[PDB]
Amino acid sequence: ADTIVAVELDTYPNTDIGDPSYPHIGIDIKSVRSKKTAKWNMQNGKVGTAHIIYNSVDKRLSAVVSYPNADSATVSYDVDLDNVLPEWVRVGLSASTGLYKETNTILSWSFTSKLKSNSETNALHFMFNQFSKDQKDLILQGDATTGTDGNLELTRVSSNGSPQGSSVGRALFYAPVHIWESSAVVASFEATFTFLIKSPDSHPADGIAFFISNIDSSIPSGSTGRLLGLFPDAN
Amino acid sequence: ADTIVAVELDTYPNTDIGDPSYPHIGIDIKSVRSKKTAKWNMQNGKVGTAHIIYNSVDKRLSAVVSYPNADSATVSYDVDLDNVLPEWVRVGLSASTGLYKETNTILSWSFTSKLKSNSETNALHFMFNQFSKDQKDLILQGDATTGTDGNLELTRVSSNGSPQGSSVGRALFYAPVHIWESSAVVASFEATFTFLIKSPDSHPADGIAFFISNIDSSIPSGSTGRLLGLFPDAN
Amino acid sequence: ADTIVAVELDTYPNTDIGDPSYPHIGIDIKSVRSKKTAKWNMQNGKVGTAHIIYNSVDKRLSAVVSYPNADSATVSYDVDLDNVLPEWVRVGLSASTGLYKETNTILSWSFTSKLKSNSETNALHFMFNQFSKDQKDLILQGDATTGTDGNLELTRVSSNGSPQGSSVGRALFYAPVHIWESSAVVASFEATFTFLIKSPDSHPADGIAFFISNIDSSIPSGSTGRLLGLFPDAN
Amino acid sequence: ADTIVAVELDTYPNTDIGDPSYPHIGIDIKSVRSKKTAKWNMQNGKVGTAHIIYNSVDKRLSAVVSYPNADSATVSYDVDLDNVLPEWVRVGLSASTGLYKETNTILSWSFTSKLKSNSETNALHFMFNQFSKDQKDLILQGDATTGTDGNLELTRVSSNGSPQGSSVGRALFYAPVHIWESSAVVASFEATFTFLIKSPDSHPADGIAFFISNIDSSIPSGSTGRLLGLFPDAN
Ligand SMILES: [Ca+2]
Ligand SMILES: [Ca+2]
Ligand SMILES: [Ca+2]
Ligand SMILES: [Ca+2]
Ligand SMILES: [Mn+2]
Ligand SMILES: [Mn+2]
Ligand SMILES: [Mn+2]
Ligand SMILES: [Mn+2]
Repeated sequence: ADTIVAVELDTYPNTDIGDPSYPHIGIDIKSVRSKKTAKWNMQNGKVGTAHIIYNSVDKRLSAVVSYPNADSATVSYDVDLDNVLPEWVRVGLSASTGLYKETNTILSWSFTSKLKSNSETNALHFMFNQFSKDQKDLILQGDATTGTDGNLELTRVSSNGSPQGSSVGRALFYAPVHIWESSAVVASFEATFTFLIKSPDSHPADGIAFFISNIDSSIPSGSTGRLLGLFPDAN
Repeated sequence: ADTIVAVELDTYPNTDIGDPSYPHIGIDIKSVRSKKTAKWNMQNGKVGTAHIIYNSVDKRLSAVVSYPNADSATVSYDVDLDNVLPEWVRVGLSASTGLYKETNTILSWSFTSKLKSNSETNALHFMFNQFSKDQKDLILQGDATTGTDGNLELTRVSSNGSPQGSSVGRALFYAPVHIWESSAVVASFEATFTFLIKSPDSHPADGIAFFISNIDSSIPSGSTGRLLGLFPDAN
Repeated sequence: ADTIVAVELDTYPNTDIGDPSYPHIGIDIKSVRSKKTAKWNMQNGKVGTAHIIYNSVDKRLSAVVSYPNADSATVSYDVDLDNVLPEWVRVGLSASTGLYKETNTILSWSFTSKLKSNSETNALHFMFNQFSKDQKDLILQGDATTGTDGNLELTRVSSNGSPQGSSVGRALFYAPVHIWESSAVVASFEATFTFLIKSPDSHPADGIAFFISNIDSSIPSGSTGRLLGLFPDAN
Repeated sequence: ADTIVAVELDTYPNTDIGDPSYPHIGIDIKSVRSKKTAKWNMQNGKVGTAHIIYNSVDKRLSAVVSYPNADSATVSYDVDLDNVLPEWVRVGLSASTGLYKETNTILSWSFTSKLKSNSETNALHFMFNQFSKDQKDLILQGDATTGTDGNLELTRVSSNGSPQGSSVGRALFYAPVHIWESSAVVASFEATFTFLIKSPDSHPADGIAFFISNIDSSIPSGSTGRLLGLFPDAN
């Protein structure tokens, strides 16, 4: 199966797989059962921003999520990603719905990785502030589409703009990303994305994640709903 | 056949296909017969740097090449690249040898493209200061290799470091690049590369080019030597 | 007197100093009498974006201005800025009102300059997306203030948000900028700013400019109104 | 007195002020007595590179120093810089000599700071790869000079290139830097510098530091030698 490191914006509390009893941000290392969570005061129908940062010296994966006019939520976990992920990865966004539903709309996405050797810099940077119908530098999986209102819709939305249940979709950047190299003295990455989660319901589900995977990662069988398009089971 | 826009560092004067009688830098629009050239005081065995710049407002493709302690050469050509190239391209480096030969060593390569809409920025940036044996974000073609002394060797070099004749090789960045979009008010790109051209001979050949192509571009049949791995003939 | 190169967003047609009979974008080289203009379909009360680009190889100063959902305006002028400006400059935003008035609100401002030598890069980059009451890396002149609603108000606005007539203000980045150096083979810069020009009147005035000056530039005596805080007279 | 946070490359072991018995890298928070050190296998006459990173989420100041063909040294310290430094700072390089001496030559220096609000980015970036005789965007203090061989010489060097004892010099970037803002959800910075420490002696002294200070910081009285141009005493 795939190797997954993700930051989840988990909109629906599944208390039998260890979610707390509230919407939360979480760090997921090879399991949907977050190694660390924080309470997230999710706002239905508001555009929010998530930031993810890591470096190989500190070996600490950190995330912050906010909305305009509101306090942030943050979570951190000590993990050496060179012990979890392979040397070459792909980076992506995932989202799902289940019997409860929401839009999983991405308005922008940026990513920077840097490898500094002892010679000196290798870097990759992309920024999307709008998505075209045919966005050739993204690999879309499952129900993900680009170009509606210039956005990335990770899960299915109707003609009328209503979100659909039982949906899963992902978008990965086309180029592999180099996160370890034998002469690297510092490796770092940052990601940002802006999202709009809207639901007609009092109980939206299931969430959006930023993830890093093996380069050939695909949507696991039956990873709708609580598994966020990332994991085949709740182990 | 492929669509090619390139900047050539042409080490060998082929006067029957319009080269001037000296090493030169040139702008190549769909032909090895440069639309514009300038004299280049090429230095055998010295590391040099080339810079390429363009934007959609000015519609002028410009290049500068230099060595430390020496004067630069520069060439410019007015061309609307949205009339020559498709909306999605790949970017790359090419080099060849013929019956005359040289190393076509790349020590670093960087590229930045920006699309500014009326909404606002879409960007791609990569930087390579060293190349690994298995450089998964490059597409190598022909004789190109990575990882010898951490460099990109575009054409064949022997165990002893001697350049081989009748060689052609290219490297393209893995992700397609978006150089036109319908809401773009400004599109721009810049490229830089550092190169080491060495020959045991008084007459090195054939040269290195930075190029932009259709995304599915491949080395044309019989494009060794004067055709620089870019063109199928000298039309 | 100061040396000024500017891009003007000129909201009020002063036909006796050569303005065309409509709001316009213009390139100003040492004179309020633009060397080049283009028609600008200015939108009272809409946030717009201006982009300015130049490089020393092409020697062409270009600008684009747009609003969301609208066509752009663009202007270009061939000028070697190394023949007009000194080696060290400051960069800034200016605005004025006269007997006719408008807000001259800046919501964001970014600037990048690069000097590439034959050795290789020297760079400066700043980005402001919000302005604090005490913004220590800006030099405010005249009526300019920071921190109201997190914006830069270049000209006077009342408690109620009404723009005031006979006002002039500028903001310059604190650090001098190096735009020529003797070993530079390419020098370039880009600027972006987002602005909100609002007036209760059918005839707003006078405009906003992005400018480059001698480092010790100050507001000329009596440069309210048609002189945009840039020039002492209409020569 | 000034407020100082620094990363020291300490070439001379002063064991009575807590230095270990070897050249070392250290994190200095308001004291020359490092809060944390690591062994540094300093190489007389070799160009080396230092990297410094921090962010407000992790609150961990980390540094790495290396030379080509050698293993790195690294040091980290948990510190909330918003509790140590004011909201506006200057950033700089310092160096000293005493009765033992060395060159304190800077070949390049780069710095990036980012403030991400809940609205979204404020950024400053500079890069120097060469220094001119009159480098107007640096504040030079004490014996520091620019433009000899295009380098920054932090301490005195003779006509012949011999380093002088009893010397102290600093260079600060001209613009103040904003490292805390009330709406910032993430603040980060990175610095890089390349240095050449050369001595005719078996015992070079005293070292180079990257530092962050109050904006009006100056060289303390009698801060030659072991105090690195940073501190007035060894408290
Ligand atoms: Ca859940
Ligand atoms: Ca030729
Ligand atoms: Ca006017
Ligand atoms: Ca010491
Ligand atoms: Mn969860
Ligand atoms: Mn030619
Ligand atoms: Mn005008
Ligand atoms: Mn020490």
